[PDB]
Amino acid sequence: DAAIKRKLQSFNISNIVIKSSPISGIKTAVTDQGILYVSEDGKYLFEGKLYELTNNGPVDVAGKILVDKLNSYKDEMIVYPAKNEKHVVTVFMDITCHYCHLLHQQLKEYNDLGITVRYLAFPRAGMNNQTAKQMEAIWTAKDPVFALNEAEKGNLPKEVKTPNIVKKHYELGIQFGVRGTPSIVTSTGELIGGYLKPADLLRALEETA
Amino acid sequence: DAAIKRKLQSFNISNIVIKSSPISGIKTAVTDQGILYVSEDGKYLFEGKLYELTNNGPVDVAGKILVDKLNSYKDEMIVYPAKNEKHVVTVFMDITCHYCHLLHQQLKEYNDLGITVRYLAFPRAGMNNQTAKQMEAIWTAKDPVFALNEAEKGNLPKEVKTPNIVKKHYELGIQFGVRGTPSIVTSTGELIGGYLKPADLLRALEETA
Repeated sequence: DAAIKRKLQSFNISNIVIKSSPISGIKTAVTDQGILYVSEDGKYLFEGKLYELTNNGPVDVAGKILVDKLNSYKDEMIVYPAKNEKHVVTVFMDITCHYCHLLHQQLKEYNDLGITVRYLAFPRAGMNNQTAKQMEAIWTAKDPVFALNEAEKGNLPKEVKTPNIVKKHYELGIQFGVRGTPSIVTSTGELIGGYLKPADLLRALEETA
Repeated sequence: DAAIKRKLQSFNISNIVIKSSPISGIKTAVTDQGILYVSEDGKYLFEGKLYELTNNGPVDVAGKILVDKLNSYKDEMIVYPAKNEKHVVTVFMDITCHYCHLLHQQLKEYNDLGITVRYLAFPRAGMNNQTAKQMEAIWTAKDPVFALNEAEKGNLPKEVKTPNIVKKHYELGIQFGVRGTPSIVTSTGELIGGYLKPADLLRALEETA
Protein backbone atom coordinates (compact mmCIF):
# COMPACT_ATOMS: atom_id res chain seq x y z
CA ASP A 1 0.00 0.00 0.00
CA ALA A 2 3.03 2.24 0.60
CA ALA A 3 4.48 2.43 -2.91
CA ILE A 4 1.30 3.74 -4.55
CA LYS A 5 -0.31 7.09 -3.58
CA ARG A 6 2.81 8.72 -5.04
CA LYS A 7 2.10 8.33 -8.76
CA LEU A 8 -1.58 8.90 -7.95
CA GLN A 9 -0.76 12.29 -6.46
CA SER A 10 1.12 12.75 -9.76
CA PHE A 11 -2.17 12.22 -11.62
CA ASN A 12 -4.31 14.71 -9.69
CA ILE A 13 -5.97 12.10 -7.43
CA SER A 14 -7.13 13.39 -3.98
CA ASN A 15 -7.97 11.75 -0.62
CA ILE A 16 -6.24 8.49 -1.61
CA VAL A 17 -7.22 5.45 0.45
CA ILE A 18 -6.16 1.89 -0.42
CA LYS A 19 -8.09 -1.33 0.41
CA SER A 20 -9.04 -4.99 -0.16
CA SER A 21 -9.68 -5.55 -3.85
CA PRO A 22 -11.22 -8.99 -4.53
CA ILE A 23 -8.40 -9.20 -7.06
CA SER A 24 -4.82 -9.73 -5.89
CA GLY A 25 -2.10 -7.68 -7.54
CA ILE A 26 -4.58 -4.81 -7.14
CA LYS A 27 -6.02 -2.69 -4.33
CA THR A 28 -9.48 -1.09 -4.18
CA ALA A 29 -8.31 2.54 -4.19
CA VAL A 30 -11.21 4.53 -2.75
CA THR A 31 -10.10 7.93 -3.99
CA ASP A 32 -11.80 11.31 -4.20
CA GLN A 33 -12.23 10.63 -7.94
CA GLY A 34 -14.08 7.43 -7.12
CA ILE A 35 -13.57 3.80 -6.22
CA LEU A 36 -10.53 3.06 -8.40
CA TYR A 37 -8.44 -0.09 -8.68
CA VAL A 38 -4.65 -0.07 -8.68
CA SER A 39 -1.75 -2.49 -9.06
CA GLU A 40 0.43 -3.53 -6.12
CA ASP A 41 3.09 -2.09 -8.41
CA GLY A 42 1.30 1.17 -9.18
CA LYS A 43 1.66 1.48 -12.96
CA TYR A 44 -1.91 0.62 -13.92
CA LEU A 45 -5.16 2.32 -12.92
CA PHE A 46 -8.74 1.19 -13.53
CA GLU A 47 -10.95 4.24 -13.76
CA GLY A 48 -13.80 1.87 -14.48
CA LYS A 49 -16.10 -0.32 -12.37
CA LEU A 50 -15.33 -3.88 -11.11
CA TYR A 51 -18.09 -6.50 -10.76
CA GLU A 52 -18.86 -10.18 -10.22
CA LEU A 53 -22.09 -11.61 -11.57
CA THR A 54 -22.13 -14.29 -8.87
CA ASN A 55 -25.66 -15.56 -9.48
CA ASN A 56 -28.10 -12.69 -8.85
CA GLY A 57 -26.34 -10.53 -11.41
CA PRO A 58 -23.63 -7.82 -11.95
CA VAL A 59 -22.99 -7.09 -8.27
CA ASP A 60 -20.47 -4.26 -7.97
CA VAL A 61 -17.64 -5.04 -5.57
CA ALA A 62 -17.65 -1.45 -4.30
CA GLY A 63 -21.23 -2.02 -3.21
CA LYS A 64 -19.83 -3.49 -0.02
CA ILE A 65 -17.07 -0.88 0.10
CA LEU A 66 -19.84 1.72 0.05
CA VAL A 67 -22.13 0.08 2.64
CA ASP A 68 -19.33 0.13 5.22
CA LYS A 69 -19.10 3.88 4.56
CA LEU A 70 -22.82 4.24 5.34
CA ASN A 71 -22.85 1.97 8.38
CA SER A 72 -19.88 3.96 9.62
CA TYR A 73 -22.44 6.74 10.24
CA LYS A 74 -24.57 4.68 12.60
CA ASP A 75 -24.26 7.28 15.41
CA GLU A 76 -25.71 10.00 13.18
CA MET A 77 -28.70 8.01 12.07
CA ILE A 78 -32.03 8.64 13.76
CA VAL A 79 -32.99 5.09 14.75
CA TYR A 80 -36.41 3.59 15.46
CA PRO A 81 -35.55 -0.01 16.60
CA ALA A 82 -38.11 -2.82 16.56
CA LYS A 83 -39.15 -5.11 19.46
CA ASN A 84 -36.60 -7.49 18.00
CA GLU A 85 -35.38 -6.93 14.49
CA LYS A 86 -35.30 -9.33 11.58
CA HIS A 87 -34.27 -6.44 9.31
CA VAL A 88 -32.25 -3.21 9.55
CA VAL A 89 -32.82 -0.80 6.68
CA THR A 90 -31.36 2.71 6.28
CA VAL A 91 -33.71 5.26 4.70
CA PHE A 92 -32.70 8.54 3.06
CA MET A 93 -35.38 10.99 3.95
CA ASP A 94 -36.44 14.60 3.47
CA ILE A 95 -38.77 16.54 5.75
CA THR A 96 -40.73 18.14 2.96
CA CYS A 97 -41.61 14.85 1.26
CA HIS A 98 -45.13 13.37 1.46
CA TYR A 99 -44.02 9.75 1.15
CA CYS A 100 -41.13 10.13 3.56
CA HIS A 101 -43.81 11.49 5.82
CA LEU A 102 -46.17 8.58 5.17
CA LEU A 103 -43.37 6.07 5.69
CA HIS A 104 -42.75 7.76 9.03
CA GLN A 105 -46.38 7.47 10.12
CA GLN A 106 -45.84 3.73 9.98
CA LEU A 107 -42.69 3.16 11.98
CA LYS A 108 -44.89 1.16 14.36
CA GLU A 109 -45.85 -1.14 11.47
CA TYR A 110 -42.32 -1.46 10.08
CA ASN A 111 -41.16 -1.94 13.65
CA ASP A 112 -43.82 -4.57 14.19
CA LEU A 113 -42.68 -6.48 11.09
CA GLY A 114 -39.24 -6.73 12.66
CA ILE A 115 -37.69 -3.93 10.63
CA THR A 116 -35.48 -1.32 12.29
CA VAL A 117 -35.70 2.00 10.42
CA ARG A 118 -32.55 4.14 10.45
CA TYR A 119 -32.72 7.64 8.98
CA LEU A 120 -30.01 9.49 7.13
CA ALA A 121 -30.74 12.94 5.78
CA PHE A 122 -31.20 13.75 2.15
CA PRO A 123 -32.08 17.41 1.55
CA ARG A 124 -33.10 17.36 -2.12
CA ALA A 125 -33.27 21.12 -2.82
CA GLY A 126 -29.57 21.30 -1.97
CA MET A 127 -28.00 22.50 1.29
CA ASN A 128 -29.00 26.06 0.60
CA ASN A 129 -32.34 26.79 2.24
CA GLN A 130 -34.30 27.04 5.47
CA THR A 131 -35.21 23.38 4.94
CA ALA A 132 -31.65 22.08 4.69
CA LYS A 133 -30.82 24.12 7.78
CA GLN A 134 -33.72 22.71 9.78
CA MET A 135 -32.60 19.16 9.10
CA GLU A 136 -29.11 19.92 10.29
CA ALA A 137 -30.68 21.17 13.48
CA ILE A 138 -32.80 18.04 13.73
CA TRP A 139 -29.98 15.58 13.05
CA THR A 140 -27.62 17.18 15.59
CA ALA A 141 -30.22 18.02 18.26
CA LYS A 142 -30.03 16.67 21.84
CA ASP A 143 -32.52 13.88 21.03
CA PRO A 144 -32.99 13.56 17.21
CA VAL A 145 -35.99 11.26 17.58
CA PHE A 146 -37.93 13.97 19.38
CA ALA A 147 -36.67 16.64 17.03
CA LEU A 148 -37.62 14.56 14.00
CA ASN A 149 -40.88 13.26 15.40
CA GLU A 150 -41.85 16.90 15.90
CA ALA A 151 -40.65 18.09 12.51
CA GLU A 152 -42.92 15.44 11.00
CA LYS A 153 -45.85 16.72 12.99
CA GLY A 154 -45.26 20.18 11.54
CA ASN A 155 -43.17 21.69 14.35
CA LEU A 156 -39.95 22.74 12.63
CA PRO A 157 -37.08 24.11 14.74
CA LYS A 158 -37.12 27.89 15.05
CA GLU A 159 -33.36 28.31 15.29
CA VAL A 160 -31.18 26.53 12.74
CA LYS A 161 -27.71 25.25 11.93
CA THR A 162 -25.49 25.23 8.85
CA PRO A 163 -25.56 22.09 6.66
CA ASN A 164 -22.71 19.73 7.52
CA ILE A 165 -23.74 16.26 8.65
CA VAL A 166 -26.76 16.45 6.41
CA LYS A 167 -24.26 17.31 3.71
CA LYS A 168 -22.18 14.23 4.44
CA HIS A 169 -25.37 12.16 4.38
CA TYR A 170 -26.39 13.80 1.13
CA GLU A 171 -23.15 13.11 -0.70
CA LEU A 172 -23.21 9.48 0.46
CA GLY A 173 -26.71 9.20 -0.94
CA ILE A 174 -25.66 10.31 -4.38
CA GLN A 175 -22.88 7.72 -4.34
CA PHE A 176 -25.64 5.19 -3.77
CA GLY A 177 -27.63 6.70 -6.62
CA VAL A 178 -30.42 8.23 -4.57
CA ARG A 179 -32.56 10.31 -6.91
CA GLY A 180 -35.54 11.03 -4.70
CA THR A 181 -37.04 10.21 -1.32
CA PRO A 182 -37.71 8.09 0.50
CA SER A 183 -35.03 5.63 -0.57
CA ILE A 184 -34.44 2.44 1.45
CA VAL A 185 -30.92 0.99 1.46
CA THR A 186 -30.84 -2.68 2.35
CA SER A 187 -28.54 -4.05 5.04
CA THR A 188 -26.80 -6.03 2.30
CA GLY A 189 -25.93 -2.75 0.59
CA GLU A 190 -28.78 -3.07 -1.92
CA LEU A 191 -31.21 -0.28 -2.78
CA ILE A 192 -34.96 -0.45 -3.24
CA GLY A 193 -35.00 3.34 -3.42
CA GLY A 194 -38.60 4.51 -3.34
CA TYR A 195 -41.53 4.27 -0.97
CA LEU A 196 -42.60 0.79 0.05
CA LYS A 197 -45.39 0.11 2.55
CA PRO A 198 -44.53 -2.10 5.57
CA ALA A 199 -45.56 -5.48 4.13
CA ASP A 200 -44.02 -4.85 0.70
CA LEU A 201 -40.81 -3.62 2.33
CA LEU A 202 -40.65 -6.96 4.15
CA ARG A 203 -40.91 -9.24 1.10
CA ALA A 204 -38.49 -7.14 -0.93
CA LEU A 205 -36.04 -7.79 1.91
CA GLU A 206 -36.85 -11.48 2.43
CA GLU A 207 -36.91 -12.34 -1.30
CA THR A 208 -33.44 -10.95 -1.92
CA ALA A 209 -31.14 -12.71 0.55
CA ASP B 1 -8.32 -18.59 -21.72
CA ALA B 2 -10.44 -21.76 -21.87
CA ALA B 3 -12.30 -21.54 -18.57
CA ILE B 4 -13.78 -18.09 -19.22
CA LYS B 5 -16.16 -17.36 -22.14
CA ARG B 6 -18.63 -19.65 -20.36
CA LYS B 7 -19.79 -17.35 -17.57
CA LEU B 8 -19.50 -14.46 -20.04
CA GLN B 9 -21.99 -16.15 -22.35
CA SER B 10 -24.06 -16.42 -19.14
CA PHE B 11 -23.98 -12.61 -18.85
CA ASN B 12 -25.10 -11.76 -22.38
CA ILE B 13 -21.59 -11.04 -23.74
CA SER B 14 -21.12 -11.64 -27.53
CA ASN B 15 -18.10 -12.21 -29.82
CA ILE B 16 -15.83 -13.04 -26.86
CA VAL B 17 -12.10 -12.81 -27.57
CA ILE B 18 -9.42 -13.07 -24.87
CA LYS B 19 -5.95 -11.42 -24.94
CA SER B 20 -2.80 -10.01 -23.29
CA SER B 21 -3.81 -7.76 -20.41
CA PRO B 22 -0.84 -5.79 -19.03
CA ILE B 23 -2.08 -7.18 -15.72
CA SER B 24 -1.56 -10.85 -14.88
CA GLY B 25 -4.43 -12.74 -13.30
CA ILE B 26 -6.52 -10.94 -15.94
CA LYS B 27 -7.03 -11.07 -19.71
CA THR B 28 -7.97 -8.18 -22.02
CA ALA B 29 -11.36 -9.54 -23.10
CA VAL B 30 -12.16 -7.75 -26.36
CA THR B 31 -15.87 -8.49 -26.40
CA ASP B 32 -18.77 -7.18 -28.45
CA GLN B 33 -19.72 -5.10 -25.38
CA GLY B 34 -16.28 -3.52 -25.42
CA ILE B 35 -12.71 -4.06 -24.32
CA LEU B 36 -13.36 -5.76 -20.97
CA TYR B 37 -10.92 -7.23 -18.46
CA VAL B 38 -11.41 -10.62 -16.84
CA SER B 39 -9.77 -12.84 -14.24
CA GLU B 40 -7.85 -15.98 -15.16
CA ASP B 41 -10.45 -17.48 -12.84
CA GLY B 42 -13.47 -15.82 -14.43
CA LYS B 43 -15.42 -14.52 -11.44
CA TYR B 44 -14.62 -10.83 -11.83
CA LEU B 45 -15.30 -8.50 -14.77
CA PHE B 46 -14.11 -4.94 -15.33
CA GLU B 47 -16.67 -3.13 -17.44
CA GLY B 48 -14.51 -0.06 -17.05
CA LYS B 49 -11.36 1.26 -18.74
CA LEU B 50 -7.73 0.33 -17.84
CA TYR B 51 -4.89 2.88 -18.16
CA GLU B 52 -1.27 3.64 -17.29
CA LEU B 53 -0.17 7.25 -16.99
CA THR B 54 3.40 6.33 -17.97
CA ASN B 55 4.71 9.86 -18.45
CA ASN B 56 2.72 11.52 -21.25
CA GLY B 57 -0.54 10.89 -19.43
CA PRO B 58 -3.53 8.47 -19.02
CA VAL B 59 -2.67 6.22 -21.97
CA ASP B 60 -5.39 3.58 -22.37
CA VAL B 61 -4.01 0.07 -22.70
CA ALA B 62 -6.68 -0.79 -25.29
CA GLY B 63 -5.25 1.98 -27.43
CA LYS B 64 -2.74 -0.55 -28.70
CA ILE B 65 -5.37 -3.29 -28.76
CA LEU B 66 -7.37 -1.03 -31.05
CA VAL B 67 -4.50 0.03 -33.35
CA ASP B 68 -3.79 -3.61 -34.20
CA LYS B 69 -7.45 -3.85 -35.24
CA LEU B 70 -6.98 -0.90 -37.61
CA ASN B 71 -3.64 -2.01 -39.02
CA SER B 72 -5.25 -5.38 -39.60
CA TYR B 73 -7.16 -3.61 -42.41
CA LYS B 74 -4.04 -2.56 -44.28
CA ASP B 75 -5.18 -4.30 -47.51
CA GLU B 76 -8.40 -2.26 -47.56
CA MET B 77 -6.72 1.07 -47.10
CA ILE B 78 -6.15 3.25 -50.14
CA VAL B 79 -2.43 3.99 -49.78
CA TYR B 80 -0.36 6.87 -51.15
CA PRO B 81 3.24 5.91 -50.10
CA ALA B 82 6.05 8.46 -49.94
CA LYS B 83 9.48 8.32 -51.66
CA ASN B 84 10.67 6.88 -48.37
CA GLU B 85 8.50 7.29 -45.32
CA LYS B 86 9.39 8.70 -41.94
CA HIS B 87 5.70 8.53 -40.97
CA VAL B 88 2.67 6.33 -41.71
CA VAL B 89 -0.66 7.89 -40.75
CA THR B 90 -4.15 6.46 -41.35
CA VAL B 91 -6.82 9.03 -42.23
CA PHE B 92 -10.58 8.56 -41.94
CA MET B 93 -12.05 10.35 -44.88
CA ASP B 94 -15.36 11.20 -46.53
CA ILE B 95 -15.82 12.11 -50.20
CA THR B 96 -18.21 14.95 -49.54
CA CYS B 97 -15.89 16.77 -47.13
CA HIS B 98 -14.05 19.96 -48.15
CA TYR B 99 -11.08 19.42 -45.84
CA CYS B 100 -10.74 15.74 -46.67
CA HIS B 101 -10.65 17.03 -50.20
CA LEU B 102 -8.03 19.68 -49.42
CA LEU B 103 -5.92 17.16 -47.52
CA HIS B 104 -6.06 15.00 -50.63
CA GLN B 105 -4.89 17.79 -52.93
CA GLN B 106 -1.67 17.69 -50.95
CA LEU B 107 -0.69 14.05 -50.91
CA LYS B 108 2.40 15.14 -52.86
CA GLU B 109 3.33 17.47 -49.98
CA TYR B 110 2.58 14.95 -47.22
CA ASN B 111 4.40 12.39 -49.34
CA ASP B 112 7.31 14.76 -49.76
CA LEU B 113 7.55 15.27 -45.98
CA GLY B 114 8.02 11.53 -45.63
CA ILE B 115 4.45 10.78 -44.59
CA THR B 116 2.55 7.85 -46.10
CA VAL B 117 -1.19 8.58 -46.17
CA ARG B 118 -3.49 5.56 -45.78
CA TYR B 119 -7.22 6.06 -46.22
CA LEU B 120 -10.01 4.28 -44.42
CA ALA B 121 -13.59 5.24 -45.18
CA PHE B 122 -15.82 7.17 -42.87
CA PRO B 123 -19.24 7.90 -44.38
CA ARG B 124 -20.65 10.43 -41.91
CA ALA B 125 -24.28 10.56 -43.08
CA GLY B 126 -24.54 6.86 -42.24
CA MET B 127 -24.40 3.93 -44.66
CA ASN B 128 -27.76 4.81 -46.11
CA ASN B 129 -27.30 7.01 -49.16
CA GLN B 130 -25.89 7.33 -52.66
CA THR B 131 -22.73 8.69 -51.03
CA ALA B 132 -22.12 5.73 -48.73
CA LYS B 133 -22.72 3.46 -51.70
CA GLN B 134 -20.23 5.29 -53.91
CA MET B 135 -17.49 4.90 -51.33
CA GLU B 136 -18.10 1.18 -51.10
CA ALA B 137 -17.64 1.09 -54.84
CA ILE B 138 -14.47 3.14 -54.57
CA TRP B 139 -12.92 1.14 -51.75
CA THR B 140 -13.54 -2.23 -53.44
CA ALA B 141 -12.83 -1.16 -57.03
CA LYS B 142 -10.10 -2.78 -59.18
CA ASP B 143 -7.64 0.04 -58.39
CA PRO B 144 -8.95 2.17 -55.44
CA VAL B 145 -6.36 4.89 -56.01
CA PHE B 146 -7.76 5.60 -59.45
CA ALA B 147 -11.32 5.28 -58.23
CA LEU B 148 -10.64 7.63 -55.33
CA ASN B 149 -8.47 10.05 -57.27
CA GLU B 150 -11.39 10.38 -59.68
CA ALA B 151 -14.06 10.69 -57.01
CA GLU B 152 -12.07 13.61 -55.63
CA LYS B 153 -11.99 15.24 -59.03
CA GLY B 154 -15.78 15.05 -59.15
CA ASN B 155 -16.18 11.82 -61.13
CA LEU B 156 -18.26 9.61 -58.85
CA PRO B 157 -18.94 6.00 -59.88
CA LYS B 158 -22.18 5.57 -61.80
CA GLU B 159 -22.92 2.07 -60.56
CA VAL B 160 -22.69 1.39 -56.83
CA LYS B 161 -22.33 -1.25 -54.14
CA THR B 162 -23.91 -1.88 -50.74
CA PRO B 163 -22.03 -0.58 -47.67
CA ASN B 164 -19.91 -3.30 -46.09
CA ILE B 165 -16.19 -2.58 -45.89
CA VAL B 166 -16.94 1.09 -45.51
CA LYS B 167 -19.19 -0.03 -42.68
CA LYS B 168 -16.38 -1.95 -41.01
CA HIS B 169 -14.15 1.12 -41.42
CA TYR B 170 -16.90 3.31 -40.02
CA GLU B 171 -17.47 1.28 -36.88
CA LEU B 172 -13.71 1.14 -36.23
CA GLY B 173 -13.63 4.91 -36.50
CA ILE B 174 -16.23 5.38 -33.83
CA GLN B 175 -14.25 3.10 -31.53
CA PHE B 176 -11.40 5.54 -32.05
CA GLY B 177 -13.73 8.43 -31.33
CA VAL B 178 -13.87 9.90 -34.81
CA ARG B 179 -16.46 12.66 -34.80
CA GLY B 180 -15.79 14.29 -38.14
CA THR B 181 -13.42 14.22 -41.09
CA PRO B 182 -10.65 14.20 -41.88
CA SER B 183 -9.24 12.49 -38.81
CA ILE B 184 -5.60 11.36 -38.75
CA VAL B 185 -4.74 8.33 -36.60
CA THR B 186 -1.08 8.19 -35.66
CA SER B 187 1.02 5.07 -36.20
CA THR B 188 1.39 4.88 -32.41
CA GLY B 189 -2.39 4.57 -32.13
CA GLU B 190 -2.83 8.25 -31.23
CA LEU B 191 -5.39 10.56 -32.82
CA ILE B 192 -4.97 14.13 -34.00
CA GLY B 193 -8.43 13.91 -35.55
CA GLY B 194 -9.00 17.00 -37.66
CA TYR B 195 -7.40 18.60 -40.69
CA LEU B 196 -3.71 19.41 -40.43
CA LYS B 197 -1.68 20.86 -43.30
CA PRO B 198 1.48 18.96 -44.34
CA ALA B 199 4.02 20.81 -42.16
CA ASP B 200 1.78 20.88 -39.08
CA LEU B 201 0.99 17.20 -39.52
CA LEU B 202 4.74 16.54 -39.42
CA ARG B 203 5.50 18.31 -36.12
CA ALA B 204 2.44 16.86 -34.40
CA LEU B 205 3.95 13.48 -35.30
CA GLU B 206 7.57 14.29 -34.44
CA GLU B 207 6.74 16.06 -31.15
CA THR B 208 4.80 13.11 -29.78
CA ALA B 209 7.15 10.12 -29.97
